[PDB]
Amino acid sequence: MGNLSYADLITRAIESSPDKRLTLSQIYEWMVRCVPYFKDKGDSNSSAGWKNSIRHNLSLHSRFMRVQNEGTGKSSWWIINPDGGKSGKAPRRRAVS
DNA sequence: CTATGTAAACAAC
DNA sequence: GTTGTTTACATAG
Repeated sequence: MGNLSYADLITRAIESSPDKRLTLSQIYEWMVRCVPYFKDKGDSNSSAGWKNSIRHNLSLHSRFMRVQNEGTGKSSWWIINPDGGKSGKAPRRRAVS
């Protein structure tokens, strides 16, 4: 990573799409195909944990929310939320076990 | 303390 | 296995 974060990158892939929504697979594709850094799924396929990491960021903060299709199958798109308003602390971890 | 990055133990598939 | 969460620890600043 030259300058940016996983958090940001994801929010970025999801930013420039024909229509706003992406999917892990699709997100994963962005990563592997853009910015020399990731190489995993490209022509060949899969290196370790970044796979697991991206899932973390997405599910964790406040810019990403998930949307499925009510129907029989798997349309889970990752979109962005709350832009007009800003404020809202995110329980920044450690109370405890 | 805070944000980032990881590694991994898991509820549903 | 895949997707989604959520503990937990590691730093760097």
